[PDB]
Amino acid sequence: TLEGIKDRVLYVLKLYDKIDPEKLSVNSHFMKDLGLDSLDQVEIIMAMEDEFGFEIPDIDAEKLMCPQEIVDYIAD
Amino acid sequence: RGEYVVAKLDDLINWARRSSLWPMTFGLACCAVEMMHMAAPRYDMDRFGVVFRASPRQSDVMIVAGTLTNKMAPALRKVYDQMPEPRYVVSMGSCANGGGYYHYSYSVVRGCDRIVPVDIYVPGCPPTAEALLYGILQLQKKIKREKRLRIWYRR
Amino acid sequence: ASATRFIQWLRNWASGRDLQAKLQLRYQEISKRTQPPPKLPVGPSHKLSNNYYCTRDGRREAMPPSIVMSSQKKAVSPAPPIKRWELSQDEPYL
Amino acid sequence: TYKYVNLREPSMDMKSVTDRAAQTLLWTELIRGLGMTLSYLFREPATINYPFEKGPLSPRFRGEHALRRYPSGEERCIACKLCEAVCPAQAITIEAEPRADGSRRTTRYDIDMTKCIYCGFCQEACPVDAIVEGPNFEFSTETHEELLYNKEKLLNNGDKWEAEIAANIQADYLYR
Amino acid sequence: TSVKPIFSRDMNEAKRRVRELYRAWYREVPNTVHLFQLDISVKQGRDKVREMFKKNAHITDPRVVDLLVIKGKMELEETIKVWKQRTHVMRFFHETEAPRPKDFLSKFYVGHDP
Amino acid sequence: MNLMLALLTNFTLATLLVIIAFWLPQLNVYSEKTSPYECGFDPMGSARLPFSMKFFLVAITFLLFDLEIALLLPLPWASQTANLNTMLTMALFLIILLAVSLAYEWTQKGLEWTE
Amino acid sequence: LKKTTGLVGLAVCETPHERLKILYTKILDVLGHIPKNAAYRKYTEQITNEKLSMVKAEPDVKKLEERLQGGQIEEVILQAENELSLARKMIQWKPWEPLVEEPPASQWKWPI
Amino acid sequence: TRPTVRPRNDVAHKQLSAFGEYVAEILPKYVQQVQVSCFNELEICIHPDGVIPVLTFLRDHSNAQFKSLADLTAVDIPTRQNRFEIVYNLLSLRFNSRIRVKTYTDELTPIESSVPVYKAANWYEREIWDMFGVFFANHPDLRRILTDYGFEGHPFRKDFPLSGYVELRYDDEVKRVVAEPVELAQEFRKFDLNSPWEAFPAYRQPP
Ligand SMILES: CCCCCCCCCCCCCCCCCC(=O)OC[C@H](COP(=O)(O)OCCN)OC(=O)CCCCCCCCCCCCCCCCC
Ligand code: SF4
Ligand code: SF4
Ligand code: SF4
Repeated sequence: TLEGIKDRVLYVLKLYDKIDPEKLSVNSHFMKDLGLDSLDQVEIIMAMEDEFGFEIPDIDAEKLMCPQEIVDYIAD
Repeated sequence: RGEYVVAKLDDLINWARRSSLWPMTFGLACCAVEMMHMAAPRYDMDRFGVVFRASPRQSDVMIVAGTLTNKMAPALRKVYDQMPEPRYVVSMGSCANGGGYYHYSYSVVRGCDRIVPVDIYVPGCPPTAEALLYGILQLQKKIKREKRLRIWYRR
Repeated sequence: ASATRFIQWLRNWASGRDLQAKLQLRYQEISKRTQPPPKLPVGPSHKLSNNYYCTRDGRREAMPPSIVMSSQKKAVSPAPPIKRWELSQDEPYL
Repeated sequence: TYKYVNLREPSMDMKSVTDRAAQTLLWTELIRGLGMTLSYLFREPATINYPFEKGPLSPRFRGEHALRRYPSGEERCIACKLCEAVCPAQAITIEAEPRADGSRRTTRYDIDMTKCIYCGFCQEACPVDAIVEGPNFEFSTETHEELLYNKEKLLNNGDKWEAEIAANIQADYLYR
Repeated sequence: TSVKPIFSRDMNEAKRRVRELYRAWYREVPNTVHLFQLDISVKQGRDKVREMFKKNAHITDPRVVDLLVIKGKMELEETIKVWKQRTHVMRFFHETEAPRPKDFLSKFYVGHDP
Repeated sequence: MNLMLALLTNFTLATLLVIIAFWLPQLNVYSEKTSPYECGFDPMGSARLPFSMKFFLVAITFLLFDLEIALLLPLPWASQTANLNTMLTMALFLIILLAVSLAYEWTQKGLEWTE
Repeated sequence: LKKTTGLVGLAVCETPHERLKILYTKILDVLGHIPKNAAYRKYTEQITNEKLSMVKAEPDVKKLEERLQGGQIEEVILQAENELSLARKMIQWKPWEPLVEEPPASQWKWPI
Repeated sequence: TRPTVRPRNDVAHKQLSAFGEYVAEILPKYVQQVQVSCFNELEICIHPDGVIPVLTFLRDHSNAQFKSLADLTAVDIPTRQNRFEIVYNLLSLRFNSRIRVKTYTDELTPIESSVPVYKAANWYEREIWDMFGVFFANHPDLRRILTDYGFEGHPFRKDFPLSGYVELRYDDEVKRVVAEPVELAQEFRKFDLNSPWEAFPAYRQPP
């Protein structure tokens, strides 16, 4: 359910306190938009692993820098 | 007279406690060998009512017989804390007393009184079995001087 | 040493040994605690002549290791093979 | 030469097989072990009646430290610091200066008895028999601080124990 | 400048190992707080984990990074198997240590240490 | 009534001694004292975790053999019967079958503990 | 035949002469793949042939152990297995090649 | 005939020299130096790449048979660019002989684990890693073995202070043992003992 997949992914972002829900969009870049660094990205990816329930090997995770890229990856 | 009664009752409980001292089966290094010699036939600590028991729940005295390292320090504190009260500690030998010949070591606690309170300090490296037996008898006389019920009475 | 005859027989019989001849408690067979003074001997270097230290100086005879090969025919072993041990004639089997 | 501790072939004749059958069923080797502890029950025990009786020691015994004097009462110690240098545990601390007269004497002489290993190197190193380990081994204390001996405590030990100490040195000095 | 590697041929392989260790520590903090019965919260444990990774963020030598990851993994195995005790886990928090000043004047008053 | 009085007295005295033991001594309770014992280091996992039984087969056999003694206990009374031919046969029949089952479990390695 | 070798875990060999001929022969074949001038090949062929000559000359197992001077015959067989394993590993290691690298200037200078 | 002087054994010296070059002839790819001491001990100095080939050869070769690893340890020499020297002491029961094999490494270069050759090496290599920080590759289980859990540093390094950086005590406020920066009521007294006169001319180094 691609629509819901976006719904759940953005649900996680809103909780990650360092991410201000005011400035977030499905196309924001974690580095140059929210101001997070690498280990924040690792924490964000680990949240999506919990919420969806499947492994994201480090090779795949280090490309997911936008919420949409996570949405697209989730589909696959 | 309450004063007379509590005075006598201290004698009773003090006599019972010093006459039935059960040390924890606890030894660390060299000095534990002299402790074994104090249990041996020549001195026979058991003839004083001093009986080794392994469980801290059933022990009254911790004889710290040997070097206390930093790695062993939490374990020694754990088994001391698990002793029911009243409980006493005898520090045996230079290592336990103040670090001894590993005093300047990076891995050695410089005296077991940094970790537990100590009632009697027995000097030597190692103290002879008789020197330890003298230390145990000195602890007995210390217990004989306790004034728990007299102090309770006057509170 | 003070045990009565009957107890001596009882404990000798029980252990199967003659215990009285090899008592584990010490009595008068041990040395006196006051002894005559010693007069200890002297070593071989106690001489008034022919005793120059340079001729008996062990430390100064130690040499740096001999370099066999530096990175600057019959096969051998480190030593001959060890001779096989022999059974004790004293008591080969315990 | 070597020997075998456990390399036996047991006999298979009827007598030997029955002797082992009786042993298994009648516990003969277990009864033999009871006899040996029974024989100890009737032996005189090795316990001594401490503190009324004491374990034997020799003149060489290494016990509590003491600082000695000459017969005139002058201190033997000359603050040479050889004992401090050799001490394996670094348990000795010394300071010295010229006394009010011209004498070379210590102003500090400490032994941390909780650092000391009672090895006796200090009395071996001393050239004037000033520092000795005495025969006393019954000086356990209730506090740690009581085992940090300063010069006053050690001089008192020598004055307290000299009568025994001098006799012990007299018995052993020809072995030194 | 040719040397024998430990695990990583270059810094990009090394950072992959660093990220993996961070995940293992991140997942472990909730269990460590539970097993050892710590009075800190999971956020505090994870903040401390993050702090320890950031003190080394300036390394550029893959062999040095490989060793820090190696040591970090032994550190983690000690915690998971409860070879550590509560005292060892709490040594990371320096609770009994008083705060040493960092400004000049405070150092000047207390003593001579720079 | 004698028996119930004896049982009541025995367990009452035991309960009284426990009550004295808990109310007479001076208590000093804190977390580290009452923590579980395991030789100085904190236990690894709970003590309620499963503990493998390697003699599980012997324990089940104990059930079947324990009922045999219930069947054999009446034998002293059974020896008073006039019909001694029948009882002796049946008494021996039961014991032999008990012996047979032991032999069967022994030979099949039921008495050896699992690894 | 002996009842035991006396060493725990070392079983008695029924046919020690046959086993020793097979193992030494295998060693020699493996050595044939090492370069001719490699010292390991030259020395190991030399000692392996010497033992093989003793195995053929002496049929008595007690007397053979006396010649080989290497313990029980079962210890000799085990050693031949060890050598055969070593020869196979030496082919892949190739330690007859020149020194891989000189040490730093004073790596082995003691005292400093 | 000199009561105080240790006698020489030139037979053993000769035998060890011959074997030392025998090993150098068979393992030229690795052996960097062979020496025999005046008290008759043979040392083989090898390139670290040759730890497994050299130890395997000494164990398995029919003229070696060093079946026992007596000791495995490290020495720290800070003045060397490869500060750590790894020392293997082996014993051959068959030939009643001992041999020492030595190699080198630094703080960042791994040494191959010799557990495949000697299972005795498992704990010896953990001790070297623990006390010196030398990493052994392909070790089945490399972790501290002697130092306290979570201990930081490698105490046997020459630049590690004798008393370390932290000490322990029990703190009543937190009800646990705590670690704190080390303070000594009496500082260890450094002694300068070396005499300024040369003792052994035989070991003098060129100026
Ligand atoms: C005419 C027709 C008549 C018909 C009847 C005739 C039959 C008579 C002969 C029958 C045999 C009599 C003995 C039977 C008793 C049981 C014997 C027994 O089972 O002992 C053997 C047992 C096994 O041990 P083990 O040798 O290791 O194993 C054997 C092979 N698996 O080993 C053991 O049990 C050892 C036990 C170890 C613990 C012993 C500790 C105490 C020892 C001292 C006890 C002394 C006994 C005192 C008894 C007090 C009496 C109230
Ligand atoms: S005090 Fe002496 S005898 Fe006792 S443990 Fe320490 S070194 Fe060993
Ligand atoms: S006995 Fe040994 S450790 Fe003690 S003060 Fe003398 S030299 Fe130092
Ligand atoms: S006690 Fe003896 S060795 Fe020590 S300083 Fe005095 S004279 Fe010198």
